[PDB]
Amino acid sequence: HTIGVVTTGLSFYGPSQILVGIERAAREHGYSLLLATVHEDPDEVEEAINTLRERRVDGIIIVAPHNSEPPVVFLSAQPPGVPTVSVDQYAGARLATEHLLDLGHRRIALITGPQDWLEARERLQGWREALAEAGLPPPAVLQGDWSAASGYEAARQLLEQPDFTAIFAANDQMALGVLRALHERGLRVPDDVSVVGFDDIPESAYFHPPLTTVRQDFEELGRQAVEQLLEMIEGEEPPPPAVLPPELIVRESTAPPENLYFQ
Amino acid sequence: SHTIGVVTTGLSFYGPSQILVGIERAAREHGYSLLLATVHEDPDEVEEAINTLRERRVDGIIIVAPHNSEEEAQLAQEAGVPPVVFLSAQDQYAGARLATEHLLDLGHRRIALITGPQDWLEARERLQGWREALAEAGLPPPAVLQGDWSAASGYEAARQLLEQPDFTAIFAANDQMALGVLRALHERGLRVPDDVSVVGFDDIPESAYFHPPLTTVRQDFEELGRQAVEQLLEMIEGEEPPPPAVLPPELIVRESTAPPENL
Repeated sequence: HTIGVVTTGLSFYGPSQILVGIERAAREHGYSLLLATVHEDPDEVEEAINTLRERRVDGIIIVAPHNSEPPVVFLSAQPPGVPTVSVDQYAGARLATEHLLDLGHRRIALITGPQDWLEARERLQGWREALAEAGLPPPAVLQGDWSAASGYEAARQLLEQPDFTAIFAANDQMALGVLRALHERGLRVPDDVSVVGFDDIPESAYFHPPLTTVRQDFEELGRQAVEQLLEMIEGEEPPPPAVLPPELIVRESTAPPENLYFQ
Repeated sequence: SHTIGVVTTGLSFYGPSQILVGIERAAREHGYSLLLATVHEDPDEVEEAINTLRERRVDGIIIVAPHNSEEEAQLAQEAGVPPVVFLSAQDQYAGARLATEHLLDLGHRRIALITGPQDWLEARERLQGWREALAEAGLPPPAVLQGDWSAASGYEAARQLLEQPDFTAIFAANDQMALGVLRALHERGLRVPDDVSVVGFDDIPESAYFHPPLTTVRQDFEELGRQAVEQLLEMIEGEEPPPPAVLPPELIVRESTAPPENL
């Protein structure tokens, strides 16, 4: 029949790749997708679940962030009573900051998304604590809204006091903006400044230069959400809260801060 | 009931995503929910996408271009159960014509075209539009290759075109493909716009943060979606649609085009 999917705006490409993964596994089981989008209001998520239930939906998947206060499967970390399938956002942000630390970077600036995002502090903690174990004082942290515009605006703000050799952006779109700012001011990536992103949206392998980023397996995430929801539909206990490991994809946007041999 | 079905290209592609944003907003504001019928690789899926929306007793079907020009989309509109509204931007491709006139007025004579999948009638009609426009201007036929709207196919099509590097301008049917075009050229050591001019289509928010910033055709995708909902609702409830406020297509000139280096 139909699966209802609650998501943010389609301008966020990570979540958009989750919709592609949901659709592929749902189509494989004869299920259509019923789309409902929300915008920051926490009661919009609850109201969306109502409307989908009014429309005789067999199951609901919540891609949008919502701290939880037909069967339902959330795609973020919720209480253990709520069925979840999520990606370790803390681990992802550690692998990225530790990768930059391993290459010799010490001043790694962080550009996060909105801080109301439940796991945006889980990204901040992975970055801050990685610099903790390395015994380093925290560099600049700036705010974006998952858009390339804010990534560009955050990077030119960091460029006002250029005391950084790497930028970790909380998603690929913001990272694209970061690259734009650095290429405009004539700084080379990765020779002058390394950039690391989050999500592995298909476009990030074709940025200039190909972006090193933390891959959330959106396709597997959408697959596991449909599989858990389908078992609950056909009568089964909710499978345990599942957490997917993020992978760091190293491409061309990252290098040691200076040349290791010829300085 | 209280559900609108949409035959659409996949959410992986950001042109059709922007259109779906307007559809979902306008349908929710009128009490309807968006049910998805995604066409992936072949226009033969348009018939099956219509019957899948009919199987869920949807009140009305929106068929987004280029799927509306397919024969089984005309038949469903003639059947009228459930009512069917086409979404398209109606010479015939004024947006593309702006790209053509932009490249010609710069002096470009040898154009390379990276189109969408040629299986659709609109894609072949768009290709003929370029051919007729180039012939009327006294230009040789363009070099033509087929993408699949993804940045990968944009990158791969450009590399095959570069095996015959006689062109000075490339038009990419969407901005994602143009992103792969830029990377392929920068790998081959070609400068944009100095060696090769690149133009895209759809004004995706990331366009201004490509390297170089990408000249592109902006179409009012969101309003086109709202207008499709208000027209389908005239067929369902008899509700009078508001006055049409769709802005015409607009070429967004940036930094990706320049006169040909030849002369």
